[PDB]
Amino acid sequence: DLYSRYKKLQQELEFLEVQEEYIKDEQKNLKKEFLHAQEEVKRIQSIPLVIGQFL
Amino acid sequence: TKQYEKSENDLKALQSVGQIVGEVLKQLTEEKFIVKATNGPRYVVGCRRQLDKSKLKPGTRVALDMTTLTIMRYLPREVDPLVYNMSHE
Repeated sequence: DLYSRYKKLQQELEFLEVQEEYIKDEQKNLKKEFLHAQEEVKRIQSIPLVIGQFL
Repeated sequence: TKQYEKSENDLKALQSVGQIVGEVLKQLTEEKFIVKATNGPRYVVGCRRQLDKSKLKPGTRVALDMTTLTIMRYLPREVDPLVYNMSHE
């Protein structure tokens, strides 16, 4: 039992470890996608842009 | 027969739409120049690639594109009434 559950406690540990490297690479790619989204909002919009009278 | 086709080829240049008159007001950057339509909306557009802003200057009568509204061509001086007040003899 003791050695049994001892061999049962590294399963979720290694599963959380592969989740670490996963979510790291996940938020690494999604970060570059957010940098791409930053290129969108900075490209948005014009050039040419009509200036107007603010109140 | 050939001169008629020349007037046809003349008309082959006329489908291109005429630009909009403009007065360059001032400038901001090389892609942004304060300009206003004769009806009052103010814009900032990019120029064409032949010009230098020494050929424009602020407070200059100019023309803009019909879509991009880009600065393309221009004339410094125009008006209706002037010469037509001259002709009384």
